[PDB]
Amino acid sequence: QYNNQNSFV
Ligand SMILES: C[As](C)(=O)[O-]
Ligand code: NA
Repeated sequence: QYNNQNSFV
């Protein structure tokens, strides 16, 4: 299973 959560703020 693959999860990549990115946040740029
Ligand atoms: C190798 As996969 C994208 O089925 O977790
Ligand atoms: Na997988």
